[PDB]
Formats: sequence, structure tokens, C-alpha cells
Amino acid sequence: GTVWGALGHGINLNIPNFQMTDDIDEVRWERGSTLVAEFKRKPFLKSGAFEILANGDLKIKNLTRDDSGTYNVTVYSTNGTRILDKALDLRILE
Amino acid sequence: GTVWGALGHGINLNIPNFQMTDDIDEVRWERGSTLVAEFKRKPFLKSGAFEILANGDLKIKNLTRDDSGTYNVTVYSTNGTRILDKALDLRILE
Repeated sequence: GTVWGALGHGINLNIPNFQMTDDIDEVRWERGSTLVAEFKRKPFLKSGAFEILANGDLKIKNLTRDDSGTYNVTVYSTNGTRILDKALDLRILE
Repeated sequence: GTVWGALGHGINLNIPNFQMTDDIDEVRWERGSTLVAEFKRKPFLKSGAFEILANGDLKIKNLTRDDSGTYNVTVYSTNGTRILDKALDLRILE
């Protein structure tokens, strides 16, 4: 639909016929190629072979030769300043 | 710097000398160009000119000529499914 705003004023872009429930994982707003806002509750995970622990550690459920390599962890504070950036060379014994 | 795992076993990659607090906004794990896992408590916002409301709506704080256009909202359920995709053409009167 079409919504009207006026200069100097603010406005809320209402998600039509929709209500926020505990069954919603992500709400994403974009304007063209631009990401305006996005909310996501559960963490991103590549697959079920991985998982992130409460302390921030990466759990790799079942190791295979292809899980070896350098893994980079980066932590940002609440105002998004990068307070940590480490590399862990994961070697797998065969 | 070097962590050893073995085939058929799982493993936890430990963030060294780091404790998880309510003050950290995001933890990102990558392996090369692959995003493996990521946690982010706060919502993504382009700038302070915006804010995502508790109901998923997009609030544009102060309207200017450059805020006009089509805004896409997409909502995913707790399991990645897509339950909504609406387009909203915002027009600003001067």
C-alpha cells in the first residue's frame, strides 16, 4: 500500500495485518539495496553441525577432515566497539 | 593459538581470556569467508534516525526528502520460514 508522511515529522511504517509473537525469529526492513533495520532473536548458525554456547564459544558437533582451518572470533560491546578479535587454528587428528 | 580435535569427536572452540557479560552485543565466528555462527542482542539500525519497535514496525524519527520510497518488510518464523513480505511506498508531502 501507500503511506504518507510530512517533512519534519516522524512516522511509523506499520506491518499490515500482522502481530508480533514468540513464534517470530526475524523482522527485516529494507529500502532498495539498503538494510534499514533488522531484528533477529536466535543466533545465526551455518548448520546443525554447529552451535554457539551461552559463553560465546563455538561448538562443532561432529568433526571431519573439512572442519580444520582457522576460525576467527570477534566480540563487539553494546555500542558496537570491537573489543576482541582472535584466531584459533583448528587441527584435526586423523 | 592451535587447538586439536579428532575425527568423530565434537569440540568447543574457547574464546580465550574472555568472559560473557550483559555488556557484549555480538559474538561472531568465521572460518575464511564463511560465517559459521553469530549472536547479536541489539537490532541492526542504519543510524539513530531509525528504530525498530517492539511490534516490528519501523519508526523513522525525522522525515526528509530522501526518506521517501518503497520499504520492504519481511518476517520469518522461529524456524526460518517466511510468513510475510510486504512492500510499503512511503511518500513525503512538502
